[PDB]
Amino acid sequence: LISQSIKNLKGGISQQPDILRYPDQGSRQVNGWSSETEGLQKRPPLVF
Amino acid sequence: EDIGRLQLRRAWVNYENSGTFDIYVENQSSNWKYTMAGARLGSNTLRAGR
Repeated sequence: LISQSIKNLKGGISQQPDILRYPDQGSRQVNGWSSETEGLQKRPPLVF
Repeated sequence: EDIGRLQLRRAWVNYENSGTFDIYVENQSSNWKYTMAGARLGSNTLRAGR
């Protein structure tokens, strides 16, 4: 029984197929803000 | 590596020629304080005034 942790989430799309791609790379990501210390965040809003 | 539960026990701090820091160990609800003073009994450093 194995396990592993993906430490960061930076980041973004990787349209390369999933047996090739790195960890930290999601398959889609909308309105995300992969910062340095904090990972995924919402992008800050549009004031008017 | 954060996979299994690391049951922690008795961390230790070594120190050069000074002292009297305390130490505050703070769990969720415990709050133990490990106060410390200068030298051990019978040491040549521990004096009745120095």
